[PDB]
Parts: sequence; C-alpha cells; structure tokens
Amino acid sequence: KPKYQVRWKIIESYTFIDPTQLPYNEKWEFPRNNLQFGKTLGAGAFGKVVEATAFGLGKEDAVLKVAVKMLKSTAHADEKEALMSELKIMSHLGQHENIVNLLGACTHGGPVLVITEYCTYGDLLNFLRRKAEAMLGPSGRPLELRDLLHFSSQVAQGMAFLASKNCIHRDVAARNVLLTNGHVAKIGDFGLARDIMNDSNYIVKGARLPVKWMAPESIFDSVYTVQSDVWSYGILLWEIFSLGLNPYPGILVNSKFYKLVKDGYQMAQPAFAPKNIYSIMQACWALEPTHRPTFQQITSFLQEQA
Ligand SMILES: Cc1cc2cc(Oc3ccnc(Nc4cccc(CS(=O)(=O)NCCN(C)C)c4)n3)ccc2[nH]1
Repeated sequence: KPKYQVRWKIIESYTFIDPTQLPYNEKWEFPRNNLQFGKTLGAGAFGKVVEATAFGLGKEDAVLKVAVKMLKSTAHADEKEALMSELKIMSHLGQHENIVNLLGACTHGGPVLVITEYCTYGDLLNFLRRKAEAMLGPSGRPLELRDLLHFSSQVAQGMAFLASKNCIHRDVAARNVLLTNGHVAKIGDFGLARDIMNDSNYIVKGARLPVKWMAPESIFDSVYTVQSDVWSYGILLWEIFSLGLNPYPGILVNSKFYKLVKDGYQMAQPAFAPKNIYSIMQACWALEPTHRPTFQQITSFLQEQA
C-alpha cells in the first residue's frame, strides 16, 4: 500500500526543510474558472495531469495551453497537504529554462490545482523510442548525435539549477524529462501522472523505488544528495544514448543485483554513445559520491561536445 509523498527535498544545512512549513506566495493565485480543461495527459493512483486553456495568465494576459496537476476527488487530507508542499517547493525554487515551470495555482474555492508549463512533445523516453521506430521504418526529421547531446546538456543545466538551490530530485530518469517547443528538454517530477503501482521500473522494497536508477548509497542507506542525483543522471545518459533501452536490460532486481552494483558493476557502453560520453557515465557511477562530477561540470562538457 503506497502513499502519495513529496518527491523533491531541499537541504537546510544534511538537515532538510519541512515543506509544510514553507510559505505559499499568493502572487501565484489564478481563478479556477479561467481554466478550460482538455484531454487528460496522464493519471496515477492519487491524481492526474490534464491539459487546459488558461485565459489571462501572467503579466501579458496570455491565452495559452497549460498543464494542470490535481488529486482525485477522494484524496485524503494528507495527500492534499503533499500537493500543497510540492506547490510551495516549486514557488521556493524559482524559474529556469530547463525545468517545467510553475505558472499559477488555484488554492481557494475548491481543490488545489497546480498550473505548469505544457510541453508539446511529451516525455523524452517515449519520444526517443518512437523516433527510433520512425527511423527504422523506411527499411518528423531523424535524430542525429547532436540532438542527443543537446537533450543531455539541457537536462544537466536544469539539474545544475536545482542543485544551486540545494534541491534534490530523487527520481532523475528519462520518463521525468519533457520536450517542449524547439525540442528543448525540461526536467520535472510527473509521478502524479504516472501509473507507478503498475510500472515495472519501480520495485517494491521496504515503498516503490526506481532501483535501477538509484545510487548504491540510496539503495543501502537511504542517503539522497545532489551526488546521488548525479548517479541517476548517468543512468539517464545511458537511456538517451541507447535511444531508450531499459537500464541493466534483462537483469532481475534481487540480492545479487544489489551486490553487483555495490561492488562496482556498470552497464556497458550504449550503442550510440561516443567514447567520452560513456566516460562521463562511468564518472557519474563512481562509488565514492564526492568523486562524481558536478552538474555544472557535466553541463560545460556537454555544451562543448554539442
Ligand atoms: C511519461 C509521462 C510524463 C508525463 C508528464 C505529464 O505532465 C506534463 C506536464 C507538461 N506537459 C506535458 N506534456 C505532455 C505529456 C504527455 C503527452 C503530451 C502530448 S504528446 O504525446 O507528446 N503529443 C501529442 C500526441 N497527440 C496529440 C497526437 C504532452 N505533460 C503528463 C503525462 C506524462 N506521462
């Protein structure tokens, strides 16, 4: 039996902020009657994300497509509190080009609605898989290596922003990266729109955990830091440069798997990774967390390669 819990954490000193104690800045408030909902984009056991037209949003009074996060009508008070905490974290962090940004919220007069940017091309994992199939078909445009480097660089920039705000993501993976206009990548947390209870990428342990993405110190000691996010980012790189294979393909998560990772087992070079991109992956998988690259080092390196 899983609970709906706040994914991201903010470091205080590791001491973490209690997000329930953060303030909600009413500058974000938007009238719920000024949303016209469209299709549901995804739904899980606790809520869903629905596209909508927002009328008069922002300083320019834009009329635009947005995405709206919401809980099920039957949500417990504990879950409504978690959605508010997620809202407060987004307001605390500020905006960046390579994250899925907060645009507004509806907190009065009904259930809490969190309004974010809408990303026209959906998640990166499905995008890469569908593009791979489109490219094999002949036997819109095809992917090239520079596209993969751009996606990778853009995610690293968004993560460098989060790290600069002392924010830990804890579920870095291609399924949590979206592509927007111009195929620009943005990192976010879309667990609410994901069917996690029936998702083979989350393993029951202790909690449903994305074990194949997790650093050994997270698996064994439940330690989460920016450096454990860097490990997960290395797994994301492997996803990108394999065009969306599952990590550790074909390997069952069991005691042997946990031991192998703790002892230094690493995936082999993906089919489309240049040697030095695989070397970055290996660097992200250093067993000593402080030996891993920073997101700024990753960003600068990948920007150069692109
Ligand atoms: C794996 C997954 C991540 C995820 C994130 C979600 O929250 C968000 C948040 C912001 N944006 C979007 N944009 C968005 C999400 C899913 C589908 C689409 C439309 S599409 O499939 O890429 N192209 C349209 C296809 N049809 C019209 C032909 C956009 N999802 C919503 C559902 C999600 N599913």
